[PDB]
Amino acid sequence: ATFKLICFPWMGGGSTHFAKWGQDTHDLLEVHSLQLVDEVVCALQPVIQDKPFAFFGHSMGSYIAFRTALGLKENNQPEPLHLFLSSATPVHSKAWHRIPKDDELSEEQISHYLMEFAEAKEFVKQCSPIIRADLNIVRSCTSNVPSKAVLSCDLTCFVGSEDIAKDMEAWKDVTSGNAKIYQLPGGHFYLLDPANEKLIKNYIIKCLEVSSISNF
Ligand SMILES: [Cl-]
Repeated sequence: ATFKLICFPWMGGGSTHFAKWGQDTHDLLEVHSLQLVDEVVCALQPVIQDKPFAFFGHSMGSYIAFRTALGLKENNQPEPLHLFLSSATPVHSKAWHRIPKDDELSEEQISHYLMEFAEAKEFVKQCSPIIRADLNIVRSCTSNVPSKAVLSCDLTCFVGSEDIAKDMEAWKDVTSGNAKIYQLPGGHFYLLDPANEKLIKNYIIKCLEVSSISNF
């Protein structure tokens, strides 16, 4: 396989949906499965080798991929060849709102995150601890982020037309590279649509191939 895509899942999907392999031999896809960044950086070493790589993330995974990239540059490692972010409101924007502390959230407020279906009320109690921990990750990946472009890799934002994520156009500030945004038909999970998935996939492959052209 030429490239290696490192995918970061959303809250709920057990890293399954991003089991996108066989295309036919372009991407070796490896998925996350939930200073935590340090634990990821040295864990991507044995699989990155010296081959080129890219990051894709959805909602929660967008913040995680971003900080993982941001944390690779800090260790003087090479950044991802491309950073693909999906359905996430950037930390520095007019629409962003800070995630409250754990001890300031009620189970009811935790239950509203789980919806991102409302029928499930009793189940929320058993999913409560997973959710609160996931929010802890996101609360950290959105805390103390620089106000200066640290990254330099190219960046594409994907977002649904009926999405709850907003103002992704502002993600361009986190890097000095080229920033593109595509608005696709769907909600917060547009990317499940086999049409949108095909669009995203093909766009990822084209991106990495063009960025891999010799510097002549
Ligand atoms: Cl999420």
